[PDB]
Amino acid sequence: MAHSPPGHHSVTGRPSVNGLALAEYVIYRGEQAYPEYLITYQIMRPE
Amino acid sequence: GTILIDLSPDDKEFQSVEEEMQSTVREHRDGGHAGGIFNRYNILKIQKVCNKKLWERYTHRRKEVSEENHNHANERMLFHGSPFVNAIIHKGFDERHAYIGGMFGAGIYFAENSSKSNQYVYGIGGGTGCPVHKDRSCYICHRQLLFCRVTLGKSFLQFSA
Ligand SMILES: O=c1cc(-c2ccc3c(c2)OCO3)oc2ccccc12
Ligand SMILES: [Zn+2]
Repeated sequence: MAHSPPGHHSVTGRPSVNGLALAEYVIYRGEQAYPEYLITYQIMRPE
Repeated sequence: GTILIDLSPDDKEFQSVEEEMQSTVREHRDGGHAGGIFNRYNILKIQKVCNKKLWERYTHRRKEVSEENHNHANERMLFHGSPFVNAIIHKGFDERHAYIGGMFGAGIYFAENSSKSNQYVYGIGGGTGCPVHKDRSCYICHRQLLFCRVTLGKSFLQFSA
């Protein structure tokens, strides 16, 4: 695993082309995330 | 030390997690190649993940970050999709869940769009799809995502395609 840019705790990938896309984020320490909910699902075939 | 607690579909907590899952689906530029073709999900179950030690590990680090960023952890709830979700809920996130060839370098990646995390449930690029049918767009096989509490702190802003 790499390090965050010096002076930062994470990276934010801000989409600047696909108008519909929301952000993606990267952390570089396992301890900066807690897996709160486990969601079980199926994707649905569109009509 | 992990226990899973099932939420009732009648619980408001179930309901607000379901809504965050359903409402953040979008179309993807790969036309559904990695993740499949869908506009919504059938939610089968939502479980709360409880582990004292992983929680205290998280809150200890969160305080550190907070104290380095004008008392602001900058905490979000974000989706994570992975073939390793069972290791993650039992032992926590670590470098073995890093995306070594990710566009922002080798760390652990999270998404605001549930449909984005959905693309990694069977691996990078969706791998070879579901174990049973080898179908990245399987409508039968049960999938699993995590909805996670993530401390961002001072976040480096990278504009990108
Ligand atoms: O949920 C995600 C999981 C992953 C992910 C990446 C590499 C992996 C992984 C998950 O498990 C196997 O190696 O990538 C993302 C990238 C952007 C937004 C969300 C994700
Ligand atoms: Zn399948």
